[PDB]
Amino acid sequence: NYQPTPEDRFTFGLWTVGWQGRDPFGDATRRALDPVESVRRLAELGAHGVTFHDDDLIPFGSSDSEREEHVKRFRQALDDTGMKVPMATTNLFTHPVFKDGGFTANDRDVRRYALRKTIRNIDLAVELGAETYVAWGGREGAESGGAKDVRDALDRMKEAFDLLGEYVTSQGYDIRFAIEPKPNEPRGDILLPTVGHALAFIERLERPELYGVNPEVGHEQMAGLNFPHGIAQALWAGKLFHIDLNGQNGIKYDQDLRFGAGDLRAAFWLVDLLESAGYSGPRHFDFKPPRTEDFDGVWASAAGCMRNYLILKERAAAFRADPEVQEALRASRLDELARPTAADGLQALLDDRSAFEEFDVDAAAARGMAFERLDQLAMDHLLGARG
Amino acid sequence: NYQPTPEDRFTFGLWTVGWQGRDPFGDATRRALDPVESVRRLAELGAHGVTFHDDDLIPFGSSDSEREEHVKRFRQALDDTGMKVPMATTNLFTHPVFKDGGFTANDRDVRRYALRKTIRNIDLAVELGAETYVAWGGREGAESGGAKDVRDALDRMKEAFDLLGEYVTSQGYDIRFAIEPKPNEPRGDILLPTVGHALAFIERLERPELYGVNPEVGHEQMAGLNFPHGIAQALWAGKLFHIDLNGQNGIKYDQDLRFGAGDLRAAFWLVDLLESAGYSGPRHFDFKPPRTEDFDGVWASAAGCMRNYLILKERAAAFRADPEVQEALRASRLDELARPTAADGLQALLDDRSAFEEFDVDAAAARGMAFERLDQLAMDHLLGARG
Amino acid sequence: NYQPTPEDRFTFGLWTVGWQGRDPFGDATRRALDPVESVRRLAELGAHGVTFHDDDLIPFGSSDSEREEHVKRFRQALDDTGMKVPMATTNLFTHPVFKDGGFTANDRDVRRYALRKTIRNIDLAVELGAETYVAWGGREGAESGGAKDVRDALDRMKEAFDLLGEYVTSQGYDIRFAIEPKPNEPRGDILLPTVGHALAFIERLERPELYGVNPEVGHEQMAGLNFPHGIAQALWAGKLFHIDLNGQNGIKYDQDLRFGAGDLRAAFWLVDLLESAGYSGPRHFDFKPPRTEDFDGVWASAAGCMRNYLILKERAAAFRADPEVQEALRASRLDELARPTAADGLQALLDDRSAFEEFDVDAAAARGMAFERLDQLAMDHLLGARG
Amino acid sequence: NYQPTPEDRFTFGLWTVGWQGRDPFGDATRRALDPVESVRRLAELGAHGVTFHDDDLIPFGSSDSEREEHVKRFRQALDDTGMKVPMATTNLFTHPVFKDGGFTANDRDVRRYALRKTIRNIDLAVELGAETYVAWGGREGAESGGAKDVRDALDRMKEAFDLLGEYVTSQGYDIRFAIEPKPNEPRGDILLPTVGHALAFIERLERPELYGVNPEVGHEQMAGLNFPHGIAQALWAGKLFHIDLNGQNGIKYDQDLRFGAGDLRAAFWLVDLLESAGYSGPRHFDFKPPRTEDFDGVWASAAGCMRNYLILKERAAAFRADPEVQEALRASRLDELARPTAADGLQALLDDRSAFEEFDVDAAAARGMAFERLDQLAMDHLLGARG
Ligand SMILES: [Ca+2]
Ligand SMILES: [Ca+2]
Ligand SMILES: [Ca+2]
Ligand SMILES: [Ca+2]
Ligand SMILES: [Ca+2]
Ligand SMILES: [Ca+2]
Ligand SMILES: [Ca+2]
Ligand SMILES: [Ca+2]
Ligand SMILES: [Ca+2]
Ligand SMILES: [Ca+2]
Ligand SMILES: [Ca+2]
Ligand SMILES: [Ca+2]
Ligand SMILES: [Cl-]
Ligand SMILES: [Cl-]
Ligand SMILES: [Cl-]
Ligand SMILES: [Cl-]
Ligand SMILES: [Cl-]
Ligand SMILES: [Cl-]
Ligand SMILES: [Cl-]
Ligand SMILES: [Cl-]
Ligand SMILES: [Cl-]
Ligand SMILES: [Cl-]
Ligand SMILES: [Cl-]
Ligand SMILES: [Cl-]
Ligand SMILES: [Cl-]
Ligand SMILES: [Cl-]
Ligand SMILES: [Cl-]
Ligand SMILES: [Cl-]
Ligand SMILES: [Cl-]
Ligand SMILES: [Cl-]
Ligand SMILES: [Cl-]
Ligand SMILES: [Cl-]
Ligand SMILES: [Cl-]
Ligand SMILES: [Cl-]
Ligand SMILES: [Cl-]
Ligand SMILES: [Cl-]
Ligand SMILES: [Cl-]
Ligand SMILES: [Cl-]
Ligand SMILES: [Cl-]
Ligand SMILES: [Cl-]
Ligand SMILES: [Cl-]
Ligand SMILES: [Cl-]
Ligand SMILES: [Cl-]
Ligand SMILES: [Cl-]
Ligand SMILES: [Cl-]
Ligand SMILES: [Cl-]
Ligand SMILES: [Cl-]
Ligand SMILES: [Cl-]
Ligand SMILES: [Cl-]
Ligand SMILES: [Cl-]
Ligand SMILES: [Cl-]
Ligand SMILES: [Cl-]
Ligand SMILES: [Cl-]
Ligand SMILES: [Cl-]
Ligand SMILES: [Cl-]
Ligand SMILES: [Cl-]
Ligand SMILES: [Cl-]
Ligand SMILES: [Cl-]
Ligand SMILES: [Cl-]
Ligand SMILES: [Cl-]
Ligand SMILES: [Mn+2]
Ligand SMILES: [Mn+2]
Ligand SMILES: [Mn+2]
Ligand SMILES: [Mn+2]
Ligand SMILES: [Mn+2]
Ligand SMILES: [Mn+2]
Ligand SMILES: [Mn+2]
Ligand SMILES: [Mn+2]
Repeated sequence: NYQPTPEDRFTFGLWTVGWQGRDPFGDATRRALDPVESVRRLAELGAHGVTFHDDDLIPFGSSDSEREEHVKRFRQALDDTGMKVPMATTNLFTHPVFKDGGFTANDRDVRRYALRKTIRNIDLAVELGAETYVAWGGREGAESGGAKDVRDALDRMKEAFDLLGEYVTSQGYDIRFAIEPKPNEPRGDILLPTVGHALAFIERLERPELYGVNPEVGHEQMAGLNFPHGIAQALWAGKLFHIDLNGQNGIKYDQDLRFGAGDLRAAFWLVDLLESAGYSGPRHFDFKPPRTEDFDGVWASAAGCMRNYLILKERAAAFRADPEVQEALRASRLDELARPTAADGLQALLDDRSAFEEFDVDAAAARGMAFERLDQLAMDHLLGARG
Repeated sequence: NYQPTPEDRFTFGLWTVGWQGRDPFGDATRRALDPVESVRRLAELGAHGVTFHDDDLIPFGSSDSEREEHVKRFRQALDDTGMKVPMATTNLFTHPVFKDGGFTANDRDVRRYALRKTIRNIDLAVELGAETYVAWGGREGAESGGAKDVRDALDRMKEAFDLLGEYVTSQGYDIRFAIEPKPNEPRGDILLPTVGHALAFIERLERPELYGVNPEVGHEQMAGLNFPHGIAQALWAGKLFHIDLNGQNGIKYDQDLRFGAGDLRAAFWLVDLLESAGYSGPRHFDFKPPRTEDFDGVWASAAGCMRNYLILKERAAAFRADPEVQEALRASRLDELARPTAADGLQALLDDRSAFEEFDVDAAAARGMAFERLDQLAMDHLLGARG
Repeated sequence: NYQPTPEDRFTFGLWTVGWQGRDPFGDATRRALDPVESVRRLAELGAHGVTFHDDDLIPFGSSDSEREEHVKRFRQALDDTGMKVPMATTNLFTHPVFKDGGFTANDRDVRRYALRKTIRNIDLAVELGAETYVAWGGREGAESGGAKDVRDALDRMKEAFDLLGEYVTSQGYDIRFAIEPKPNEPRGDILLPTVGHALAFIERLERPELYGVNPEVGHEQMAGLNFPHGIAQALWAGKLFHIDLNGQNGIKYDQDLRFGAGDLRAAFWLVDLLESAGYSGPRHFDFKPPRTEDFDGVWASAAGCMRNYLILKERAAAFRADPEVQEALRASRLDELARPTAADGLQALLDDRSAFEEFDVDAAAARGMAFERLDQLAMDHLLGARG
Repeated sequence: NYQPTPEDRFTFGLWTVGWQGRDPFGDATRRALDPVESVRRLAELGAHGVTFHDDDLIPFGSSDSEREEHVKRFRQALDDTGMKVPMATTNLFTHPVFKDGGFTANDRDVRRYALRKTIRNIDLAVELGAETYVAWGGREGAESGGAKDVRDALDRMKEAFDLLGEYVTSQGYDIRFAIEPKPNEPRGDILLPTVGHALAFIERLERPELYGVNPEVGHEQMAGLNFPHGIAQALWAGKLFHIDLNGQNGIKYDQDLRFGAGDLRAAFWLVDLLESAGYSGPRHFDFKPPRTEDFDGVWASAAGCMRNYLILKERAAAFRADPEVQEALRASRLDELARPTAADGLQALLDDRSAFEEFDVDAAAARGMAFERLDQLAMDHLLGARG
């Protein structure tokens, strides 16, 4: 009955189930949650662990004594439940000081503060056992063209990530970074707007091996992109260090629906890919229970995230294992796609008259791809309609 | 009066002014143009040169004798006019054989044919003096999830680009490649959908120095992305080898409006950036005179491409040179954005109490960015409304 | 096994399965189909009937003798198979004469021709038994602001529809009109871009009772709108005279995927609504088998349209019939939504202190809507995962 | 120098310049403004007046004594400055009680409360001299399909608007209603998502003459629609009772940029249309000074709204008055578009062989529309580049 257990590696941000329901036009609809209660309730639902922004776990401006008490209580809840903390991150977007960015703020003093705030929380993340440190630069960008010279901003962004890499290397930490793209919101345009832009940026860092991406379903979908395709490119690059799962209904404000909502067929193809590729990282949900809901609805929404993942996992596995689907994949030449174009080499290709001079383009053109039959087998599997 | 001359490096594809006006629901509205007439008419408008797909210049399936005559006539028109050919490309999308791709077709024989067709035209491009060879893989992608394993497809795409790099190196050619992203159309989703994805992909090629991007205004805008931002990242990476200029009104079918149409403020910020950065490549238009137009409207539309570039160049230069704008840029701390965050180094940053322990976050937060005043100065400059 | 029969009222345009695969960048991939063969093959798949544009059935420019032979052969195929023709329409978009519109062309002579062409085909539609006459004004609109005064264009559009209403009334025909909205493509913006705009326009016609809408799934989705919501408003207005079913993956070019592809949850909620409302019209597919496919894939794609409708019908019916869902609907106050706000009347409402002075807004605010539990029951039903 | 005066009828919501800068991921960046200070500062900039939600002027939950003092101070500021209040509206979206809607909340008691809250503020609006009462039902809609039966919701929405019409008629008030569409945000989909849907809905109300639309630039643009086209349809229907002016960069979250920002050419064509049509209502700005700004930037942003309107007004007037543009409009047959298609009547059209039998479709098709020359004249006028 699609019941999650910790072995499924499902994780949730404190800020997800703890979202009080403030949106772009309305006040909170739910009380704040104590992180300890979220840990306990998520454990009861079969979660593996939780994640946090610094400021979710320790109220901004806490004294050292307050900070230690907040961490102590949280660690007791983790120990009580067996929950893990595989990932943490920094809040460089809520406080008004970050209104023009953290690492790419025009104000140099703000950039320095952003780095210090991040470094403090990296230490805590390591203490709590996190393997991955996410950076979502939600305030990095602009509403107008003159406000942000993007080459200068990318110089500053590279400088910041390089310094963080220097820091973790200097401390002997094993933690790695995962940069999270988003195309817009809260800035009119955000820097590193997609998986591609973040992958490209990482290749200019001094120690690129320390950085990957943390793609979020809804974020790539806010640019109308195909999330499974972007995940495939991240996997191809060896850079899928973490992932955020949720739902999004098209190009509009960031909805953060529970996973499986939004584009359900995209959710199916995503799970198919993660499972086929043997992705071994957390299945992390960055979602918002809608502000229509009370706390019972919060936990229902969270449970539904995990349930939908497990249903889609079953259906994708059944699809790939079905001999009729395997025959259809051959009919559509997916096997040929996985074979080298010219393992014979360039000169052999140039000398091969079957590749040009004597290639029957019309016969090749006439061969149907049989993709519709393949896709209706996929639909039948997804819907449990084989027959 | 914003009159273009060849020194402005404006170029046009044969397929642009030669577009007969077939769209997704209608037949041609204009006769085919002889490339020779397009060269002559573009030269008369002040163009610098022209570009071509193989199949624009030599009808598909031409005999060797026909091919030589087509090239001979074209070269006579170039010589007659002083027009150059700075870029050429391959048509790997029109012929039905490419219905599932060229370099990433599931059928291996089609992939081999795509490479042979490309190599043949690289030789011709070099003969005609082209410095850049564009590849727009418009058929690389999918309408459905099972049809295309994207990791396998990227393996094939890398194999193809690596072989082309091997080929140009083997012939001692100086030509470089420019990969053109597009998010969708004609495929439901296209591989390397944005500037970021193409930049990232290039970093996995064997000889990455031989490849850059050929971004198109409308294509990034079809993903709702900020084209000037993407161009800034391409410049930051040193990969803006070529550019396609046109207009697009938002997220919808690829309109290919004349440059300046569509998002006019984005056109202003693009020209500002290209000129500020000293981009030295062709200002190439990949546009379609709308099918409402007759041939007089074709040449009016082409002229308007160049006129709009020159108006925006004047206004951007005036903006940047205006002492009041320079003061506003300082007021908004664009100067600070261009200064290193921590040239003092990591340890100095960690030891700097002004960066954290004694940082007055509220005072920093209270400092307005003054971006609206800056942007209204930009608006006033664009519209010729200073005062 | 979700097998369609004619009693299901599934219909297809000749132009759908007959699409030769010309798209915005490529040549045909399939031969033209004889309408007679399409009728026979669709009947074999369990279709109820077919629809046509004038020019699909009778080649443009046919002599009277040719026209009679084309119609005679078609009527023999209908008689041979038991297929019906519930709807027909006019092609006012392919021929270059319609490059600026039919009914709202700037050229008056073109507007008059568009009306004559339409009237000729209304007569034929009636002859063949059609109850509904669709008008999709794909060329009505503009790429630029000065080209089309939209108030004048709406005057001309109203004049045209009024004349068609006068014509059918004058002939005693029972046929009604269904106006099909689309937001863009092939024009940069199309007039009457959504279901709302078409409904509003109908209310200004002289005989509004003769006109409804023909909404298409993909078209409303090209504006990022919720298709089930638009269908509900059309039903609410009593104007759902016909519908086009297909799939669309977001805001981009008009894909015309087979029904069930694209937004699958939107397809589920659409079928739920059509069945709940007792929509009695044709379940018509306006789709394109992708140009990757050969003719076997054409018929597979067509079959899949009908199969997906029948699967979703089963799952929606199961959802609505499930006592646990009925309890959840009460928990979410869907029953209360269907009860009048103030059947007691305005004065009673003003005098009701429980509605304001003594309304406990905080207690009301605290009541969760329980929408996530309801939606996960819907997801479970769709996926066949109850348990 | 494009200086606004009250005669220009520029108005601003209290909530616009008073926006404290809370967005979907961040805390306030500016202190709350006293409405009295906003009235004074807007008057100094040349504004004509201000608008308000009930809860902007009187803090939610105010005692009668507090309410009277808030109104008294506001009326003194209006009297001190000569500012008017042409429009008011209700906040049916901020308070958590409205989390599932006001007029279409599933909870009947909430619907009744929404009406009482609205009626109370209609009385105040009339007291303060407002001619128009706006309703933006930002919470009316859904995130999931089962949560909202849209036919039932439209029944409730009609009931609510009918009761408000009954109320204003019963009091002898001259005020009229303006319904504001928005496609999404804060709900996943909002009911009456576009100008078309709102126009259509109004035609089912008991007293349709009392209701028009209040279209907002950014809202129609969030559906990728052409705002000038939608305004033309509203004008055509005689329903443009009020308008909200601002900017939006494409399909994404509601940006509420200052007017002129976003789609600048759409702003030009909008002003051209409002001025050509003789729209006589307020030029109201519903905008947000970006949260990057301090209060000096708030007033700069507000000033820029009015400045951009006045620049575009000048350029549109110059365009329409230019004899070369008038010649181009004739060349493009805009004059013919404004002439009846068939004032001769249906029978004359049927009998006119020049309309069909003897219509030279090829000669008509060959006639270019000359739209590109016309549009480049428009561009030249907008940019002050004639020559
Ligand atoms: Ca409860
Ligand atoms: Ca292999
Ligand atoms: Ca072979
Ligand atoms: Ca002409
Ligand atoms: Ca510097
Ligand atoms: Ca210092
Ligand atoms: Ca076959
Ligand atoms: Ca009832
Ligand atoms: Ca009661
Ligand atoms: Ca200041
Ligand atoms: Ca007239
Ligand atoms: Ca005449
Ligand atoms: Cl898992
Ligand atoms: Cl709050
Ligand atoms: Cl609360
Ligand atoms: Cl509580
Ligand atoms: Cl310093
Ligand atoms: Cl980069
Ligand atoms: Cl790396
Ligand atoms: Cl990986
Ligand atoms: Cl959903
Ligand atoms: Cl999909
Ligand atoms: Cl709830
Ligand atoms: Cl709640
Ligand atoms: Cl130039
Ligand atoms: Cl053609
Ligand atoms: Cl022709
Ligand atoms: Cl001709
Ligand atoms: Cl072989
Ligand atoms: Cl990559
Ligand atoms: Cl490189
Ligand atoms: Cl470069
Ligand atoms: Cl434009
Ligand atoms: Cl811009
Ligand atoms: Cl023309
Ligand atoms: Cl033409
Ligand atoms: Cl049915
Ligand atoms: Cl063809
Ligand atoms: Cl063929
Ligand atoms: Cl064949
Ligand atoms: Cl006449
Ligand atoms: Cl209307
Ligand atoms: Cl009616
Ligand atoms: Cl109906
Ligand atoms: Cl799909
Ligand atoms: Cl849905
Ligand atoms: Cl096939
Ligand atoms: Cl084929
Ligand atoms: Cl005005
Ligand atoms: Cl706040
Ligand atoms: Cl503050
Ligand atoms: Cl202050
Ligand atoms: Cl009651
Ligand atoms: Cl309606
Ligand atoms: Cl009315
Ligand atoms: Cl009006
Ligand atoms: Cl802007
Ligand atoms: Cl425009
Ligand atoms: Cl400021
Ligand atoms: Cl501020
Ligand atoms: Mn998100
Ligand atoms: Mn995230
Ligand atoms: Mn293009
Ligand atoms: Mn291009
Ligand atoms: Mn369509
Ligand atoms: Mn259709
Ligand atoms: Mn807005
Ligand atoms: Mn508004």
